[PDB]
Parts: sequence; C-alpha cells; structure tokens
Amino acid sequence: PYANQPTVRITELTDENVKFIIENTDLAVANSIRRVFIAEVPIIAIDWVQIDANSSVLHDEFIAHRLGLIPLTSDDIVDKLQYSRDCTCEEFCPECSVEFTLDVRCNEDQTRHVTSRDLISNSPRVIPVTSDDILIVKLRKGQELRLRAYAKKGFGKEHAKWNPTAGVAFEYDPDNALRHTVYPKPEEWPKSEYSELDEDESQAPYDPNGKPERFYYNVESCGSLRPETIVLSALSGLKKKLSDLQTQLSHEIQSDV
Amino acid sequence: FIGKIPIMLRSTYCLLNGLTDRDLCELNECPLDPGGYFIINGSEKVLIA
Amino acid sequence: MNAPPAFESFLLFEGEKKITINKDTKVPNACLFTINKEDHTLGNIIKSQLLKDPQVLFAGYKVPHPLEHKIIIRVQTTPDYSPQEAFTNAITDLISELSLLEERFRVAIKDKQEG
Amino acid sequence: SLKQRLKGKEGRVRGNLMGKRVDFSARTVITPDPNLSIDQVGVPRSIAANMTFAEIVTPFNIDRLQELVRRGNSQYPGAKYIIRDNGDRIDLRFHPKPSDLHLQTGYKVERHMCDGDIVIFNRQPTLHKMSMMGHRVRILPWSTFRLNLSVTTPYNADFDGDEMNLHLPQSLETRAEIQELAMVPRMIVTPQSNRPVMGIVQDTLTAVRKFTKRDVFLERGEVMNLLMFLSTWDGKVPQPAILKPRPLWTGKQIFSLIIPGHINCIRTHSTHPDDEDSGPYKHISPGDTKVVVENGELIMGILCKKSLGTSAGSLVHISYLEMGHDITRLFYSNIQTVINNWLLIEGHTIGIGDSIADSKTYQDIQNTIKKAKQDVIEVIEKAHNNELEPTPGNTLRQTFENQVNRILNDARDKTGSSAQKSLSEYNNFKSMVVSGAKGSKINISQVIAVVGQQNVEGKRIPFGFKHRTLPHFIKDDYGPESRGFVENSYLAGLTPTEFFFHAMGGREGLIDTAVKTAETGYIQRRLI
Amino acid sequence: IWGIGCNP
Amino acid sequence: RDGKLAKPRQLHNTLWGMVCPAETPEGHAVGLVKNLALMAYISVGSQPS
Amino acid sequence: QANQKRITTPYMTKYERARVLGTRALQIAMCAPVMVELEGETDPLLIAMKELKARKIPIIIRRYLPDGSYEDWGVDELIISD
Amino acid sequence: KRHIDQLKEREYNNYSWQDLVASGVVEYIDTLEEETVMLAMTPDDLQEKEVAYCSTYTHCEIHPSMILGVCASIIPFPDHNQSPRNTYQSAMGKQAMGVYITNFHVRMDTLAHVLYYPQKPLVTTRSMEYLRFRELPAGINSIVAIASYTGYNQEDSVIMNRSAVDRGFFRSVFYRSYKEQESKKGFDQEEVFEKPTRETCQGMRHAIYDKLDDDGLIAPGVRVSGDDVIIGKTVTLPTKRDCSTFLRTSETGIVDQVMVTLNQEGYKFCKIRVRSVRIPQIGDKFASRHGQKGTCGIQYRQEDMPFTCEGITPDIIINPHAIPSRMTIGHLIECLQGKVSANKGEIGDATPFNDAVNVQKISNLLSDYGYHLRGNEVLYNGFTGRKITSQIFIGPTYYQRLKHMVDDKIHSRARGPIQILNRQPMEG
Amino acid sequence: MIIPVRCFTCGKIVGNKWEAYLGLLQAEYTEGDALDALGLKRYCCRRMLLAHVDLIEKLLNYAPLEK
Amino acid sequence: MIYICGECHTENEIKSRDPIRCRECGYRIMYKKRTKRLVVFDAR
RNA sequence: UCAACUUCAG
Ligand SMILES: CO[C@@H]1[C@H](O)[C@H](n2cnc3c(=O)nc(N)[nH]c32)O[C@H]1COP(=O)(O)OP(=O)(O)OP(=O)(O)O
Ligand SMILES: [Mg+2]
Ligand SMILES: [Zn+2]
Ligand SMILES: [Zn+2]
Ligand SMILES: [Zn+2]
Repeated sequence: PYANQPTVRITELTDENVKFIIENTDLAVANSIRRVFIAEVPIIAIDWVQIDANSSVLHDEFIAHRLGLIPLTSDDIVDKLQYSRDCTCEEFCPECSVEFTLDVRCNEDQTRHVTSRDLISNSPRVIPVTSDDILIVKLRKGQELRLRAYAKKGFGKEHAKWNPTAGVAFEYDPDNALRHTVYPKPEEWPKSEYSELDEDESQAPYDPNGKPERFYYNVESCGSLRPETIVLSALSGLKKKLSDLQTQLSHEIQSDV
Repeated sequence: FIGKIPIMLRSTYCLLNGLTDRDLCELNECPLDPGGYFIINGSEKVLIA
Repeated sequence: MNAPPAFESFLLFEGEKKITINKDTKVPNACLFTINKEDHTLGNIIKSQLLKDPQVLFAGYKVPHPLEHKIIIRVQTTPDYSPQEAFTNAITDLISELSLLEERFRVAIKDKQEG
Repeated sequence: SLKQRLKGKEGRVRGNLMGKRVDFSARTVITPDPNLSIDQVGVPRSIAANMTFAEIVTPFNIDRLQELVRRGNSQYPGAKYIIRDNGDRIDLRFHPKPSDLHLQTGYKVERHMCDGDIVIFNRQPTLHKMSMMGHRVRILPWSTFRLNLSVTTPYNADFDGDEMNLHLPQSLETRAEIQELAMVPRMIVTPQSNRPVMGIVQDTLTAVRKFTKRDVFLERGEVMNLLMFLSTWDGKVPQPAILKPRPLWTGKQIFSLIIPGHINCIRTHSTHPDDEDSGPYKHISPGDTKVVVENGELIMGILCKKSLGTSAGSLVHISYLEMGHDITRLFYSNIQTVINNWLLIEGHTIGIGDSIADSKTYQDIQNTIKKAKQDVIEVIEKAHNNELEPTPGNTLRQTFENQVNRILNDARDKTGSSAQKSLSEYNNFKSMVVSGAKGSKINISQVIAVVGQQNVEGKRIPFGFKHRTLPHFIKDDYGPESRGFVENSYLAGLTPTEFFFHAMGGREGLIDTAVKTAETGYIQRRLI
Repeated sequence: IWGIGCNP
Repeated sequence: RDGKLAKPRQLHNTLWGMVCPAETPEGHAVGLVKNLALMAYISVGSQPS
Repeated sequence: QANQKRITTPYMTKYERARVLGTRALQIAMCAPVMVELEGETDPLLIAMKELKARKIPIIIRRYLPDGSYEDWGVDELIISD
Repeated sequence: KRHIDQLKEREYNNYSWQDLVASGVVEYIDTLEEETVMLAMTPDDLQEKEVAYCSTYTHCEIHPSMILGVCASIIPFPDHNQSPRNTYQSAMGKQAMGVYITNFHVRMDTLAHVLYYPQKPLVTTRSMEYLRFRELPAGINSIVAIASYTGYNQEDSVIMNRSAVDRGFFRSVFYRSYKEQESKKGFDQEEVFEKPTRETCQGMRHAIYDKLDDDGLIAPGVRVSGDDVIIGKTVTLPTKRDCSTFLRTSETGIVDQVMVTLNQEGYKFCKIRVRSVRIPQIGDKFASRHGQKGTCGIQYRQEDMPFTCEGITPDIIINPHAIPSRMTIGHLIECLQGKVSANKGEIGDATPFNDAVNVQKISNLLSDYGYHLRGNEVLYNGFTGRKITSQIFIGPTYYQRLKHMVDDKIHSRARGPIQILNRQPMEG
Repeated sequence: MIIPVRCFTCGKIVGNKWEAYLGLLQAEYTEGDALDALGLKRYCCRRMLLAHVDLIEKLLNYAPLEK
Repeated sequence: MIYICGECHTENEIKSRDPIRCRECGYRIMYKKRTKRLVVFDAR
C-alpha cells in the first residue's frame, strides 16, 4: 500500500546530455518526470522587449521573438529569482528580472551579424550561453538595432521559450515483452539501442506478469540549465507540486470537518 | 503627341528592361519579379489571354 | 482575439479552490476530487499510486475538456477506509518516492563525476 | 425600373421578404470537439459577448441580473443593455450611468449569451430540416464553433474550412419552440427515410470495430480509466470476463455498460460469411461476426457502420425508438468518449506499408493484366478480320467496345480481388473499409492493384487527336493502353499517358459536381 | 476513373 | 460560366503539353479557365510574305 | 365545442406542447402566479415544464377544424406527448 | 553529346536554347502539327529497338513532367495522387503564405501576408527550380504523424504542437494598407488632414484621436487597436465634418510605415500600413502539397504530443481517415522520401515520372538509417507514457499555411447598422 | 528569412549553426556530413538547416529607409 | 512633423499645408518617421 | 454611399 523505492543509474553525463536509467518505478511516475523535464522546470528567458530603434529588415516583433528564444544561463539564480507575480515591486526589479541591452549599428560597409554576444546583461550570472553565437539579425550599412529587454523566471508550460531541454528520449521495455506495441511483422523492426536480444530474436517472449519498469532517459540540455540540474529541479518541482496539493487537501478536509 | 500607352513592366520599353539585379535593387524592384503586368492607377493589372 | 492567456493554464484566479471534494452518491464510500489548474502530470501519478493501494476499489482521473484546465479523480475505497485518507496517503507516498529518487540521483551524479 | 426592383432573386419579394438579413446571428469556422455532447455547441467568448438575450427582471432573478448589470458589457458575464418598462434602453457600454443601474420587476436585462442557451445552428445549403438544429451553448476558448462529430453528417460538414451560421432566439416563447421542435437529440431519426440521421463516424467507428473484437482484453487500470468517461455509469465495476490467471475485462464487456436500458438488437458485421448462417456455428460464428445485443448487453459481435451507423434497425435507431431521445444522446456521447480514450491506448494510422502488397500478389496482378491485354488484342484482331458479329441492338463498333470494356473490367476486378486477398488483419486501409469509417474496396484496389479504365462521357478516352488519343499512340489503336486503361496502381505511379487520361476522368467528375449543384437547387426550390 | 459502370 | 453544358469544360486530348491538366479553378469556371504548361509558348505572329 | 363531439386527438401535439410551454414560461417571467410549488427553480421555462408535468398550466387550446369550427381542449384534458 | 556538353558550359560558352533551335535539334510544334507527328515520351524506352510498336517516331518529348503548369509543378509525386487532388493542390498553392516578393517592405499593398520562416521542400520536383520556389518558398517542412490521437484531428482537421508554434512555426505577418486623399471639390469646401477637435469638428466618435500626430496621421510604431483613428481628415462645412479613417474592426496591429506624397492631381495622399502578427490558432487552415487541407483542431504542447524513442514529437498530426478515400498516396511517399532526405542530407527528387525512384528503393534507403522500412515508428502516448499499440507513420512533410484564418471570418451581429432602403440589417 | 533559433520540433538551438553550415559546405563537406559535424542528429533538427532558405541576404540588398 | 525622404534618406521638416517635396533632391515620397513613444513587445 | 466587376471559400 506504499510507494516503491526507485533506483537511478547514470550511464552518460556530458555538458549537453544526461543518460540515466530509473528502475523499480511506475510508468506514471516516470512519464510525469519526463513531462516535468519538458514543461515544469523553471528557467530564465527574455519576456519583455522595448525596441528604441529598429531599422533592420526584420520587424520589431520578429526581433522580440528571436530574442525570447535565445537561451540564458539560469543555473543558480533561477532558484533565487522570484516570479514577477510574486515580487512585491511594480513591474520588474533586480529580484524578479534581469536586464539586457542591445545597441548595434552597422557603420562599416560589410554586413554586421548581430549575435547573442551583443546582448549585455546587468547581472553576470545570466548570459546568453556565451562563454558560434545565436544570430539575432543581419544589419546592412546604415541599419541600427537598439533595444532593452527584461528576462524573467518561468517554465515551459507558459511558453516554449522557457523549455530547459531539447529532446527527452524516454523508452521502456526495449524488447517488446509486455506487448504494449504489437508489431504486425516483428522482424522488419529495428532493434533498440538498449535492446539485449540476440540478432535472431526480434521480440522477447511475452511476459504475462510483467509491468513497465527500468525506464531509460536521455535528457539533452538547451544550455540554460546543466542537464543534471534539469533532472534535479524537475524532481524537486514535482515534489513541491504534490506537497502544495497535500496542503490544500488537508485544509479542505479540515473545512469539511 | 497623341496619347499615352501603358507600358508592360520589364518589356523592352519598360525602364527596368536590361537592368542587372543590382540595378533593380537600387530602384527597389525585385530581381525575381516576372513583369508582364501594367501599373494602372497604381494597381498591377494582368491581361488574361 | 479569443486566445486564453497562457498563465490561465496553472494560475488560479481569485476565488478558485485548488481542490474541491464532493462525495459520490451512487456508491457508498466513494468520493470525487476536483483539482483546478492541474493536468495529466499530477493526475496520472496520483491515479497510479492510488491503484497500488489494496483498499482502493476504484481510482481514476479525467480531464473533462482539453481546452479547460481541470482534473477529476474518482476514488472508491473499501469499508473501514476513507477515500480522502487514500488520497492523502497516495500524495505522501509519491512525495517519499520522489525524495528518494532525488537522493539517489544526486549520489549517482557525484559518482559519475569524480570517478 | 420598378419591375426590376421586385422581380427576381435580390428583389423585394424574394430577396427582402421571403428571406432577409437578421440580427443576433454569428458566423465562424467549425473545428471538431469530441468532448462536447451532441446538443452542446462551442461558442467563442467574443461571439457570446456581442450577442445578447433579453431577460425580464422578476423577483426571483433580480439579484443575479443586478450583478450582471454591475459587471457591464466589459466583464464578460455581463449585460449590454437595460430596457426599461417605457422602452428606454439604458446603455451599459457607454459610461457608468450610476442612477440608471437600478433594476425593478418588468425591466429587461439584455444579458450576454451564457452556457446553456439554446441557439439554432445552420449550414448552407439547408437541404433538409436537420441542417438547422437547436444546440445548447458551451463557451470555450479560441474563435471557432466546436461541435460533436456525430452531428457532422446531418449538417454535411467537415472541418476543412467550413463555417456555420448561428441564430439566437430572442424570446422565451421562441426559445421553448426551438428547444422542443428542433433540439439535436429530437432530430436523431429522420422522417425522410425512417433511419437515424446521425451515427458513429470517423475515428470512433474504426476504434469501435477494433474495440469489440474478441481479442481486446483490458486490464484493471484501463477499465477504470474508461469507466471514468462513461457518464451513465452506475458506479459498479463489472466482474471481469477472465478472473484468473489475471483479471482482464473485454471490450464487449465494457461496451455493454454503454448500451442503455435493456435494448435488443441483431445485426450482422460487414465481413459476415454467407455460409455461416446456413451451416453450423450459426450462434458461434467463428469470425465473431453477427451482432447480438440482449438485455442491453453485447453478447457477441463486432460493431461497424451496420450496427452503430445511420441505417434502419441499427443499435442507435433501436435506442432512439425504445429508450427515447435523451438517453440516445447520452449513448452517442458515451460511445465517443470512452472509445476515443481506448483509441488513445491502441492507436490508429495509415502508412505506405498499407499500400504495399506481397510480391506474389504483385506477380498475380501483372499476370492478370498481361492476359487481359492479350485478350483485348485477340478481340481487336477478330474485329479487323471481320470475324466479329454485332450483338443484337448494337452496332459492330458498339459491340466491340462492349466486349473490350467487359474484358478490361473483369481484369480490373480480378486484380482488385487479389489485392484485397493480400490485405492482412493489421492493414489499416482494410480496418477503415471494414469499419465503414472511410474508404471502399474500390479505393483499396486502385491504391494497391490497378487504377482502372479512365472513361469520359461513358466511353473510353476519345480519339481527341485525328484518329488517335494522344500523339504518342499510333493511329487506330483500340488497345487498352491507347484508350485509357491504367494498369499501374497509385502506389506504383501512373505513366505519363495514364496520368493525362486520369486527369481527363477527374475533370469529368469535377464538371459533373459543379453542373449538378444549380440544377438540383432549382428543382428543390420548385418542389418546396 | 475506375471503369464503365463505376465512376469516371 | 452560366452554361451547364459539360462539353466545353472537359479536358480535351489536344491540351496535352500545352495547358496544365491539373490546374483549373473549381466552381462555375471548371475547365473554362486554364493555365499554360511550363514549356508552352504562344506565337507572336509573323508576316506571311 | 362541447365536451361531447370532440373529434380531435386526445394527445397533445408537439406543436401545442411547444407553444403552451413557451407561453406559460413568458407569463411566469412576467410575474404571473405559479401554480406548482417550485423546488428552488428560478428559470421560467423550467417552471413551465414543471407545471406541464403536473398538468397545472391554466391554458385551454382552441383547435380550429378545417371547416372553421373550433374545439376547446384544456391542457389538463390533453394527454402529454412526453 | 556535343550539344549537351556545350549547354552544360552555358555561361562563358555563349551557347543557349536559341543555338539549340538553330542547330535543328529542337523544334516548336503546335496542336495542328501535334496531330501529324509521332512522339516518343522517352528516347531510351521508345526509340530503341524492341518489339516494334512504331518505327517512325518523328519527335521526342523533352520531359513528360513539362505537361504540368506552374502550380501543379510543385506537387511532389503527382502521378501517385488522385486527379482531383492535384487540382485542389493547385488551387491551395495559390493560397499559401510565403514571402511573395523580396521588395515587400517597399510595397504598400492591401492584404499582404508574409511568413516568418519559409523553408524549401525536402522533397522537391526539378521543375521547381525554374519556378523560383527555392528562392521564395511558401510553407514549412514539418514532422507529421498520420494518427488518430485525441479526436481533434477527425474529419479533416489537424492537431498541432503548441510548443513548435511558440518557437516560430507558421507565424505570419499581415500587412493592411489604408489610403486616404485630401481633396477639394467645392471652392469653399476642402478636406484637410488634421487631428480632429471635439469642439471645432462637429462629427466625432468615441474612438481615441490622441494617437494622431500634429499632421493628422499616426506615426509608425504606434499600437492601434480596432476602431482607433489611423488618419484624421476633416471637411470644412459650408463647423467641420469628420471623415477620419478608422481601423477595420479587430485589426489590432502596429503601424509599420506612413508615406505622405502628392498624387497626379497634386492633392496630398497618405498611405498607412499596419502590421498584425498572426500566430497559428485553432481555426487556421493548413494544407499539404497533395490537395488535402484542414483547420487546426486543437494545439497540444510538447509534453502532450506523442513522442518517439528519440524524443521527436510531431509538429502536425493529421487524421489517417483522410488518406483512404482521397487516395493521395503521394503524401505518404513524400513523408517517406522526406524522412530519407533529412537523415541522408540530400534533397529528395519527386519529379512526376522519374521511373528510377520506386517506393521500395526509398524504403530500402530508410532502412539503412535505422528506421522501419515503411516509415512507421513506435510512438509513446504523451499523457500516460504507455507505448501506443499501433505503430504510427511519422515523417517530414511540407505544409502550407493558407490565407484563410479564423480571425478574419469570425463575426457576430446584435442590433447593428441598418440599410436605408430596406431598413434591414446590413451585409458583410 | 533568417535561420530560426531553436528547432521547432525539439528546441535544440540551430540558430548558431547556419554560418558554420555554410562554411562547411564551402569546405567540401556534403550536406549530410556538415550536418553531422555541427552535431545535428535527429532529422527534425537536420530539417531546420537542410531546408532553410536565407532570404535575409536578398532583403539586405535594398537600401535602408533612414541612413 | 519630420518626414524622411524616400530616395536621399534625409530628414526634412514640412509644415502643414506645404507641398511634399524634399529639399535638395525634390523627391515627392516622404515617410513619417518612427514615434518617440515606445511600445512593449512580449518576446512570446 | 450606392451600383457594377472580378477574385476567392464550402
Ligand atoms: C460534400 O458536399 C458539399 C456541399 O454540397 C457543399 N458545397 C460546396 N461547394 C458548393 C457549391 O458551389 N454550391 C453549392 N450549392 N454547395 C456547395 O460543398 C460540397 C462538396 O464539395 P468538395 O467535393 O470540394 O468537398 P471535398 O470532397 O473536396 O473535401 P476535403 O478533403 O477537402 O476536406
Ligand atoms: Mg469541407
Ligand atoms: Zn521586483
Ligand atoms: Zn530538432
Ligand atoms: Zn530627399
């Protein structure tokens, strides 16, 4: 009547990728952890743009869109920063946001590639993952882009600009033994990378008592958060959601009594 | 002088005729624009065969 | 023009309860928990953990409409057990499992590095 | 002239009196919504904020209406106008009007359209009376009208850019008249053909056929999840069909909970062997064909368009004729919801692998085509040597054309039968054809085996050039390839001449549709 | 597009 | 376009290579408005002398 | 006509039901006294439906025969279609 | 070979098509001469000696695919689709959103749609090169799954990925241009561009006139909501009448460019262009290159969309029930070829009558890159994580955003303006 | 018009890779080999660079409104 | 206000009821020039 | 403003 004790084994850990295996866990828990990776890990990204001068070919809201999609280092202070809604101050302040500035003019004849490097942040911890560079716009001679932007904390449920991850690869039952997918012709199907079967055997024998366990994950970071801390923040955020739910449930049960 | 005849764009009598793509860009015309239409009262009209 | 704001997906508007509990009259010892501003992430976790409990006769969740943001969880338990207690125990078990996962993931990180 | 003002369409008599532009009407694009009921329609907030319903202030609704008036036109659940007893319309949009916000009995608050309002829904042309039906409003985000997919067939609507008109009754009297005479559940059975107008369609039909196979076995969690979407559920989980070794319910066992009351029906599945009824296993039916619903429980059978579709004697028709229109509405909605979630589990697709056939099948198709071309060559030689003799009532040209057409059609049918034999159980073209959701065996055959003869004006492709069809063919060639026969399948790809001939056939079909619309419209107007 | 007895 | 005769609209065999078989408007103008094929050219005229 | 020599159907037609319910609804919305004891129903159409079920709508339908004669059938006398 | 080698060196060899005509290699034939000419579709297949059909070929087609026009030439594998579907695709490709011209910034045209990120097709016909479809493409390649996911793709609708849409997928700009000319008709009656005054000008409206500049014209870069006053024009009344132009209702744009010139008459003439950035909604219409369109049924985020083992979630989910009745097999072959091209790095060739590109060859190529021959893929349910039992056909297909959008079509009426003659509600 | 930041399907940053892709194409690398060198693995990401048409260069030919 | 010239791209200030002709080039197409007030764009 | 035209949607 109680929760199972999961186990983790990390196979690969690189600055861009974490490949790990979670065993003795439910499919619902595993899938929701993946879902939280995608949508409920807080990150820092530009959400306020004010363009003082835009003579580039791209219109202002095109530039704003591209600026928002630019990833920003959010490793440590995203936990410290507050949401704009939570912050007491009106509009935005150092605690609820980070300020960026762009002042680029193509005085020279050669085309000027405005990059993420040209974005200058007021706080050193958030930088546009520059330490090529993301190209915001190309400026012909006599064309100038000036803007001020504010970057706020948020998660991918609001907007895909706040997705901390690129591709979460989630696989269970690498050799089809629970028959959750029924192949019309099993032999035509390529073997998985995690498959332990011999080349002759296309599918493992049907396991009637089996349950999905030993889930395999490959989480690729977008660069804003380290791939390890994406997973850690996702686990902590899911636990916090459950704890908030429990608090409200206890309050309403007390109210009913 | 007896009248004025509308000139089909990029025809032999159009100003854009015989101009390289750089010259067309200097005049704010597209190099890729086919021509074959008339500008009458500021609107592009195409004679349909 | 009729696009809902994005923050509607998870932010409660003023005067909205996160959880509302309504008993189910059709069957004895059954309850229906309506969670507002929640999605399949919490619903599937809770339904699975409730199914693991032997005294829970029925556990299910549904999103009544994809465009709206709500979760309805029906829980029916055996006599001598309360569906509200089953819900609380499910949440606590999931919290404990997730904390254990966190600890072991931190240990695995520290071991993959530094060796 | 005065005559021209009154004469035709757009004249006063027909364009302004028999029909006229009306207020309280809204048009927008329609998108599907499986989650809405039959009678429910989905209305964007902007459309609901512009359109209003006047509600008389009574002692029992004065508080709610005064709150709505306080909210005003800006906040959505509000009121646009207040009509006094004198008829003076206080405007809530323009300026607070604090003295004029007061309501007394007899005032009319023009509140915004809310959930539960009855609205007429229309699609042009209104060919029959099911094209205008009464729907209960539900306000949903975004800007499209959202309607249940069972209601698409009466409206002749698909969600590919179609739009629907919406008319809001403005009086309680006309609201009651609409609700009783025109509500969607009351329109299920048409008087035109004494059949249901609406049936299970598209994904739900295919997924119902898959769901009601003998093979489908559902574990405890899946059963609970599906029962969650059954609104009429009694709260009691049926005892599973297989108690040991592991408790596993059956698709039929759960679908038996959908069927309302105690409904008795006997149908037959589309792939029902004609031999089974005569021979043994009448009531065992090795293929799980036939359909027997006793006491509202699906004892045996696989459901398709013959059981859950728009046909006389269907489970839907029997439900309407026996349990009533309200319970039938619930029946439709529950079928759609729980079967769509099971389809989320099982899934459905179409791919290239469906179009591919066995190598032996392709070889047989090629042999059949070779034999047919040889037989057409033999017939042409008989005609050239004057051995052919005219069929009574036909010229030699006509009898030759009929013989060649018969040979080509027989070969086409044989190739189609070979392709259909090739189809596996897992084949998804076959799944959709068997369920009746979309497609036909003709389409499967053209996809896999042979596109068939391209014919214009009821004859093979005419000799448009001088005594030949295309410049590539020699003059006086009556063989299959020259006159339009397409031996390649769509998957194989048409050769250039076959491509042009196929374009000729498609053009003829399009012309037929376009010409048909106007003549049929004139006939319909005359009859009415 | 099928045959003479079918459709164009 | 008003004429309902299905003779003038049908794709004639002589349209091969000179008018697109696929590209036609749908409605009152099926087969009445056509489009040149890619390699089609239209004679400009010459003196027969 | 009289209670005798009533030739029209005893059952209330769908059109009569619709118009009676709408008319009673409009009267109820116009502060007309309500015959049935409403069980917390504040919608005039729902109250009219409730009265129709209880056969307490105070309306008599005058059905015009094609010869010009009329028959007065009370709502209570008519058998409810649903 | 001499002619082909010289044409291959075309530039800096001064050899062209006219030299090919002058050599007598090619000839122009009209319909009357087409009646008297024996043609071969291909040289190798037909001219070469075989069982002799014809031994008097007088001409040969340069390529069969040239029988198609401009709009039908973009259709990939048109010989594998049903014929009416190619007509539908021609009609719909005339309606796709893309960069219509490169000088679109200079032009002030009413009703201009331009797409953010156009892409060239991964599966392309050769004749597209001569249509400049690479230079000015209209549509985006998109990962498409042909599946029945939640019932919101049923009939002809399409489910879309909201995360992809949020990353710039099919985002467009709609430019609306308004023209107004100040003119003098009466000797004492003239129209002047000016900011209308509540007291000085008799005609006024509730609409804000503050955004108007001193000249009476809104400056560029000012947000203008529906019914705001773009241009302020007042007529002297023989005090003043307001003829100021207003935004079309629900335009809700930002002014892009305001040009002030003199027309032929010499009167002042003003053109104001308004940008509205339109993100895909759940009413907008998207169509493939194979004649099957559909509105967006619903938008699911990346967490909700089904995912493969690699983590790929379809940008677009189309109902499988579209394929069978319509028999647009070119759609399936294009998905397979696009998968092969994207994994290989080449651009697929979909010329109509290639005869060197079978479906089997594409399948064998796809097998080498680690995927199923037929393009099916094991998809995991986004909501529950369980593998979908039926493996689902996924691949990169080219999709076009048609100009028909729901925001332009949504309308409602409630006691609005009324005609003078009929005294009935107005039209439009 | 310009290389999109982030692949639509997954969200991996592809905006920094266009100039490197063009340079690798200039080197000698085939399109597939250049895509592999840049690190694009899933066909969703390879579609972004492979199918991209850079119109910003054509638009930069026109002279700016204000100089 | 101040109108930028279409061709020579030099700002010229033209009063109301004055012919639209740029000084030093004579081009008859002017552009209104971007507003001083600034509009907030959500990067979304 | 109203008439006319053309182009589209289903
Ligand atoms: C199915 O019938 C409908 C209706 O009858 C209505 N309709 C459409 N055009 C007209 C018209 O001109 N005049 C009148 N009176 N009615 C008209 O439209 C018909 C179909 O047309 P379609 O055949 O193009 O529908 P796809 O098969 O093409 O649907 P995809 O796959 O694109 O979504
Ligand atoms: Mg349609
Ligand atoms: Zn702050
Ligand atoms: Zn990607
Ligand atoms: Zn100048």
